Amino acid sequence: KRNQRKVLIGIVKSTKNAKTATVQVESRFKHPLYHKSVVRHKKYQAHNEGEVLAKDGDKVQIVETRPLSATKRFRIAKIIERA
Amino acid sequence: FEERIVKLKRISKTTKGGRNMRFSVLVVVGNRKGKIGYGIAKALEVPNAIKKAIKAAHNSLHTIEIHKGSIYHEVIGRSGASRVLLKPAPQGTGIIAGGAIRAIIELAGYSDIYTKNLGRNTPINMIHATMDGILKQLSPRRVAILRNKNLNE
Amino acid sequence: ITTTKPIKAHFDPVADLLTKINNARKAKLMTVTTIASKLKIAILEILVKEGYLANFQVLENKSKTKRIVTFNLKYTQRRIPSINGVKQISKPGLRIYRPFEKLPLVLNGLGIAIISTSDGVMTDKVARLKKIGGEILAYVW
Amino acid sequence: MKYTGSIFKRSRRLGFSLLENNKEFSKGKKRKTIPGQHGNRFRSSTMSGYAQQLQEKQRMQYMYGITDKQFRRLFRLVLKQRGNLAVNLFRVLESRLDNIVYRMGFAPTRRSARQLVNHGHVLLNDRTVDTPSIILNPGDKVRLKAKTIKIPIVKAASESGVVSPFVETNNKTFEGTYVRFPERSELPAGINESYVVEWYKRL
Amino acid sequence: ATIAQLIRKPRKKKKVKSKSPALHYNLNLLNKKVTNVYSPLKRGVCTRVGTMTPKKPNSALRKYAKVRLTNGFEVLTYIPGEGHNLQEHSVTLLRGGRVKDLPGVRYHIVRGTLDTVGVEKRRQQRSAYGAKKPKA
Amino acid sequence: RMGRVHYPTYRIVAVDSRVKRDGKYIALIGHLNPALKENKCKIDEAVALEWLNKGAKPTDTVRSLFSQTGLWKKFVESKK
RNA sequence: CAGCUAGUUGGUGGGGUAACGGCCUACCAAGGCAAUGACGUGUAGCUAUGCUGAGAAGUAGAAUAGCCACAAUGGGACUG
RNA sequence: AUUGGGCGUAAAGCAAGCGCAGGCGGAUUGAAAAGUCUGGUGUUAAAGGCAGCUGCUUAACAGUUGUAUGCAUUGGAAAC
RNA sequence: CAAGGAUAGCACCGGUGAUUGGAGUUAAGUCGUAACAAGGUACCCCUACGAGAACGUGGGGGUGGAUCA
RNA sequence: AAUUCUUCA
Repeated sequence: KRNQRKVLIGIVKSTKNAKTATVQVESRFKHPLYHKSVVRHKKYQAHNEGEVLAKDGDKVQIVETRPLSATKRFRIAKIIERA
Repeated sequence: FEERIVKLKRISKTTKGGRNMRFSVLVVVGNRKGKIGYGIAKALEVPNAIKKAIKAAHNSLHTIEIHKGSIYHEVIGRSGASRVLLKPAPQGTGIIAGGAIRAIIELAGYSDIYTKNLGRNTPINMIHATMDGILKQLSPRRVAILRNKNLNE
Repeated sequence: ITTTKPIKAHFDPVADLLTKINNARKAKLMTVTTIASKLKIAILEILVKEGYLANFQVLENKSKTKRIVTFNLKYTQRRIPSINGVKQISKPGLRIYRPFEKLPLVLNGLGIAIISTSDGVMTDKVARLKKIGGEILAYVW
Repeated sequence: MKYTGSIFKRSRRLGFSLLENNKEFSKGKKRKTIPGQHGNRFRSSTMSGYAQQLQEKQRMQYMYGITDKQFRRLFRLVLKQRGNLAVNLFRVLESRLDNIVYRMGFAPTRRSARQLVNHGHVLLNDRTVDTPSIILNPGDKVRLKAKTIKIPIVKAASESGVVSPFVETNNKTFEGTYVRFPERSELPAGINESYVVEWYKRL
Repeated sequence: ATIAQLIRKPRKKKKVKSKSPALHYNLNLLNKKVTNVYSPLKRGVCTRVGTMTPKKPNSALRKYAKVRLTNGFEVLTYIPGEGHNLQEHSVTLLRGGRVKDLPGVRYHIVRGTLDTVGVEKRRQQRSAYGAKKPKA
Repeated sequence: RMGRVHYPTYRIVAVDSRVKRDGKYIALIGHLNPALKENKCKIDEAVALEWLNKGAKPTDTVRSLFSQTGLWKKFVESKK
């Protein structure tokens, strides 16, 4: 690909289904009502190519690619090892 | 001295038989050049009450200087649960305040200043809030003396 | 030298410093003691170096872990405080941040405002010279 | 309105004359009170900022013959740019065609000049105009369509009319120019600038 | 007020009701529903004409009308001015406002341009509560 | 074009022909307020040539404006 | 308004589209969304903006113009 | 009520307690850059809001010139 | 594939609905006088019973109570 | 045991 480097660091939760992993991403910003710093979590289901593996408990990176299925728009490139 | 008067009340104490109608007056006095004061009095007739108020206002004067014609910082008059906010104004735009406070700050000798009342609209406590707000301020020469600096830089 | 009295932090040295200095000014006291951090020594230095305080000593013990600090208040004879009030802006319950262009002046800019920049805690206008922003910790007048 | 039609009715109540003193000087009985059934002392009943502010507004906008929305437009115009509001306002209120023609000595009354300008008997920089609305900037010449030479009102005005300091003109050639801005002390000082300006908080 | 609660519990505005609920609704014939366009005034037909005494501080003998509008709502209204020209189901046009002598009445009557004509002999303030100016 | 009645002011703009008049456009070229034909049209003189070289066809009235200012001569010889 | 969800989430062969794709299909699967508010209901074309306000913003989405949807209502397809 | 309020007697402290989740949170040290600071690049249609200028007998207006604000991307430092 | 058509049964939201429950507001309307003082039986709160009502009484609690103390 | 005192300022 050529698109911008999507920085979507987050704790991948489960690869309960084959060649598919669900990762939650945490985003911090300023709430536009009281200027309080607030975070939200959002889920994303991504495809694992197979040459690189993502496991449970990791904090991995996600990039954009062509749509493979319904609500699966992304693929994984880098996997931070376990702890 | 200009000796302008502000809102007057109609009060009466109660005894056996009718009521003792004896209203009170409040007044502000100033030379429009730096010396100002205020007073409150009561009497049976208008001229006597006015004269007593003028006396009690004029004996109890206090001094305040003029910085370029306005105040250079913000003050919050806080007395008797009646706030009033004062914010600095440019070299000149025209006086903006409430009527009673308009008289108070015009008779002091200021050109223009940002004024807005908060809370109650009772003139006497409003004047007192203006007083303690304008008095408890401090000068750049004051901080120059107390801080280890000759001139404020 | 042998403070002899047990002390402890409040919840955060930032609020504790202002509360203790305000209480000392109100009660016309000389010094107080408070838990010391590198942020504490930095803030004390950058506030005293502008004539708003006096000598402050950081006090540690035989070990390298227990540190406190006590500061002398700025005063003039007849006991008129040089400090005319403090109000902390950044709170543990509410973070506040301000860019360079919107750093407010101290009631005309005549006073001193302490801004925690990305590289050094240091006052308002001399930070406006370097345009480096940060968070505002306290208004002192 | 463009013209009320009565001039004494307000100089009576407002207490000051339209001109120096010649209008309300004497015509059988000199009076300086309010007209109607109320010849009586009224000076200690409604004295306050609003009352005299309105009185000064009314005095000013009958001195200059302008209505209230016209002057609101003028105040909006002068509020746009920098400058002391009182000075600019007092300078622009004098910058009307009729009042300049009055000050030049070409008319014995401002209202006659206002009628004549709308009647198209005056040239604005070698061009005609029937709208007394433009503000006169320095460096502009005026002539009165010299066909007007036979008009009795204009020769009567030019006979011994009061020549204003801030304006220059020749009456034997009916040709004039507006050279300099007005000073505070060179104009009728009966208007309190601070009081009239402070009346306006709506804009 | 602790801000950690305000994020979890946003503040709410009061936004008190209007001075006139009846003058807002309109009614069509399309299996009618209820809609509001904040109508300044509405046409109606009277059904009741009578009189009623005011509350405690004063005393008089006013006149009221029970008018059904283009909507299903029926509402009381006040008749202003001298005289009376309501004759038991004549079309009328309402106007907003409020009265204090008659509780439960908040509507005046535009008097002058309908089957009801505003009385003469009224020349001061004759535009409001209409009355044709006599020629002189 | 947009302006006052009895006094039009047509801005010359290169835009696709499938959008309505005076609608959304891409780049601004110039303006014409009709009170003279000697010096009343002014263009950036660079973006117009860029548009004409990247594929465009001038509007019917725009040819005169291009001819008045003397731009056609460098145009055609640029093409061939 | 505490459950919603059954081509719903995922895999492989194939078809189809301007293309990715449950868009469809054969089989295998058992998932997916939800208190950081889905689902249900109520009202609403969105935006630049207009008014007010010092501002954070309250409010109307006039006219105008950008985008979306509709053409008696509900459907279907050809032409290009 | 973020800039901008209170809960002794004026409306308001749940009867009290145990506490999951959430939020807040002592000191040293390195790293990280998620926020936070910040150079550059791209973009935020036009008109209109605003500031100058030109013309319609002049304001109304029309035109022209410039004008903030948010967002992405990229490079730098690490007080909290 | 299928717009629609017919059938039957669930879910949601209204309009009206004999008769009735109470509610608010009204020039001087009828019964008693509960409370404000020790309101003449201290009041108030919770609860249960009872009376045409004002409310009375029983149990628990407070002074937001009076004087003698 | 021990009660009521018509609206209007």
